[PDB]
Amino acid sequence: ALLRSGRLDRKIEFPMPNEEARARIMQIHSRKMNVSPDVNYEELARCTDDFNGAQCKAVCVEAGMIALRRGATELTHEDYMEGILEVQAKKKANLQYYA
Amino acid sequence: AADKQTLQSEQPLQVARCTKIINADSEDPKYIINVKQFAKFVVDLSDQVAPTDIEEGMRVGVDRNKYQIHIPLPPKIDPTVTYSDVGGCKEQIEKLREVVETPLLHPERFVNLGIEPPKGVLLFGPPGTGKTLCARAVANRTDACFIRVIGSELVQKYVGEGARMVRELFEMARTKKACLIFFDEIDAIGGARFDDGAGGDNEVQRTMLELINQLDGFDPRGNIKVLMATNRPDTLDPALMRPGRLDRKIEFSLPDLEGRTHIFKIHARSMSVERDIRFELLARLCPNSTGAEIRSVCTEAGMFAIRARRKIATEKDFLEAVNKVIKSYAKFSATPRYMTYN
Amino acid sequence: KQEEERSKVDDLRGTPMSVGTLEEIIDDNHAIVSTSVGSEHYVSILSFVDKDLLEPGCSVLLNHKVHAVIGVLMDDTDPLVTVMKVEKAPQETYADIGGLDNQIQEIKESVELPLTHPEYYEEMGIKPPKGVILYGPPGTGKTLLAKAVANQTSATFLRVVGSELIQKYLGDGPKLVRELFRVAEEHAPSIVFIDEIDAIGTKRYDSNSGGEREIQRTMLELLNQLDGFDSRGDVKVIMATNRIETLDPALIRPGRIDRKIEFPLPDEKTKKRIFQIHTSRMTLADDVTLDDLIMAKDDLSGADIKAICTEAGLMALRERRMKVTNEDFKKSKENVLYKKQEGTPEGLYL
Ligand SMILES: Nc1ncnc2c1ncn2[C@@H]1O[C@H](COP(=O)(O)OP(=O)(O)OP(O)(O)=S)[C@@H](O)[C@H]1O
Ligand SMILES: Nc1ncnc2c1ncn2[C@@H]1O[C@H](COP(=O)(O)OP(=O)(O)OP(O)(O)=S)[C@@H](O)[C@H]1O
Repeated sequence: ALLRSGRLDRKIEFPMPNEEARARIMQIHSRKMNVSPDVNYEELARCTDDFNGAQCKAVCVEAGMIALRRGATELTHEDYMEGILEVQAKKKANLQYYA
Repeated sequence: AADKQTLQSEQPLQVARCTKIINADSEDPKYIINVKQFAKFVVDLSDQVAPTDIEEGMRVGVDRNKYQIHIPLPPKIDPTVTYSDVGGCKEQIEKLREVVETPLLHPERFVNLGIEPPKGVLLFGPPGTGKTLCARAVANRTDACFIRVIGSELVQKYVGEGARMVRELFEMARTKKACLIFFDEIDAIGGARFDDGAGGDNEVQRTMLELINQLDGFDPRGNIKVLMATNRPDTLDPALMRPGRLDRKIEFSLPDLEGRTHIFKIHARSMSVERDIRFELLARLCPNSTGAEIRSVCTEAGMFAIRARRKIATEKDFLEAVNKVIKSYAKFSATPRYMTYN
Repeated sequence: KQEEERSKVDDLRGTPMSVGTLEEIIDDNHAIVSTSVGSEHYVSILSFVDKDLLEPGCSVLLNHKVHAVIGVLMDDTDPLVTVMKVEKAPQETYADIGGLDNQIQEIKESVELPLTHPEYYEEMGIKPPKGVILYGPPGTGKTLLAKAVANQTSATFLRVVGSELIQKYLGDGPKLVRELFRVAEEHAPSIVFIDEIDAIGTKRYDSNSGGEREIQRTMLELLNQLDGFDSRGDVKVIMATNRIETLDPALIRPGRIDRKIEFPLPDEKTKKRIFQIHTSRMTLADDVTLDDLIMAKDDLSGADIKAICTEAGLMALRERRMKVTNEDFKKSKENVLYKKQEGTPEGLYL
């Protein structure tokens, strides 16, 4: 009863950001920051597998923060990758019995 | 009768009923008053006052015969508001170092790289874990300054009185440089805009709007940093989850083992024990506990050190202290008393 | 002379005079007065009475027509202060050792020894216990041990019942909290005792205003007064209950109340002494064995033992017999406990 056809007319699903949408929104977060041009967005977004837009934002702000650690002058490709190697937010494991 | 004659001259000079202000219209003064008990009213002023300072959250002078506005003041005021061991939790003070120290040291890494300075933190962790210590351990390096504010201190029964103390804290903040107000219990302060047709807990609501206004936006902060403490990032606002305000979320929980050994160091050095004892055995005896409960353990070893006349605490004092707290005061005494194990 | 100045002060007054509760200093001698119902003109004060006897926000003498402040209030003898201010150090420290002996030592070296010798915290840097909730099953000794520390003392003892604070007037109970802690402040080093504050939580009345919005305010005044500010120092306060369910945990937390002390209903090894001492001052046919009564009731309090050891003598002296038969003990215990059901179960361990 919450949908039927006059409650909410349309049923609009949203695509998981395929490859280039991740690169696009990750560049949108890196619009106002100093980005050296040694960045290949397709490489970055393509080695991101199963990232939603939450993690798009998380990866680009972690690329800011990891580059904010050592006092670099701008962002760095390996800092983008370690935003990605912020474990794809998949944790932990102990691991114990999996040998 | 030291002034009795003048008292027989103030009998023709008497005005100004209490009458707290609800709100106003626009384009004009046109204020709105409840008196106390009777009713509501949409008021207008007497002419010889300042229509500026009849703002919302105030109780003005009001005539008996015309209910016209006379001089306010704040008639609801003042009783309204009640580091060598830097190193507790480890990965936390460094992110604390980041979000506090790095804007307060250099606009070099931030503005030149094209980011905004991170100005606020959402602390989260169980209580008794040292939010207060890390909060105040910021204040060794800034200058010396700190103020502490519990959230439910603002539970006072007048409209905008909490918003008036938000005014007070933000206009004490800018008086001083490199200062630290601390926030805690920020759920009753309000993060969720719960509403239906009731009109209840609204001083919290308008106080929270005043908080968003004076916090960030409209002359930002400068040399003022304020930590906010909670058990949840769950009951907050997406207007301070506005992504440039409180963006770090420093994490901590129960300490590991060695943290508890460090707190054993801390609350061993600041009282009368003997310097020949160990603590790692006691650290094994505390699988889940808090440093506040380590304070309870040290004061209980002090209680045993009161029982016998002891100023040099043995290992046995802390042994029987932990045995007191975690097994003979966890509830009564008798979760043990079986072998089956050893 | 003085008579004309006094008469002119008396005729500054207008003979129907009134009383209202204040909030705040208005430093330049013009004031403003709530009543009970709070209608608040910018009033004066009759400037020969002392304005500066009093802290902010307390009752004074007012007028009905120009509402002005006239005189200081009378130090109103409410029925509390005669009970709150404990007159004599009464009796009953220990007529009979052997009732608890566990937390007698605890209440000693936690209430007497920090207070009566406040020089051990010099050596070891420890704070005193401010509040300790002594609690347990009903009829144990909590009130008894309260009186025990009340006589065996060197501090001005205070004794408070939790239903003393419950009056139907508006703001009455918070004022009683104010005068209560004035009594707790202005004697000496003092040992305040509070009793029956588990009979305040799920409790509503008919001689009352809006129920959940009445003693929330009173207990909140207790909150803001007891272990708030107004520096603690050395003021001993003990609160006691039977149950813990209706307790707001805002007062149970540390800072406000440190130590939590139960009381076990005692073992048979001390039941023999408590039954003996409750039977120590009567005549009794000594062939009868209390060990039946001692072993029988599995969760006896001492009010049980009190009513048994007295009511068996009452059943014997009911028909004027000095000494008691064992079936008078039967009648006594089966009066005292409604359905004395401790046999099987069990009964059949066995
Ligand atoms: N990680 C820690 N390192 C050192 N001391 C600690 C630590 N955790 C707790 N303590 C000690 O235990 C106390 C904990 O009580 P407080 O921090 O004063 O109150 P609190 O409950 O921690 O405040 P909240 O609830 O976290 S906002 C500290 O003041 C220290 O004395
Ligand atoms: N000297 C003593 N030593 C130990 N116990 C005693 C002594 N004198 C009396 N008692 C016991 O202590 C009990 C005291 O009863 P109370 O604690 O006053 O009962 P109570 O008042 O119902 O407690 P409540 O329900 O919390 S008000 C008596 O019933 C005695 O059995």
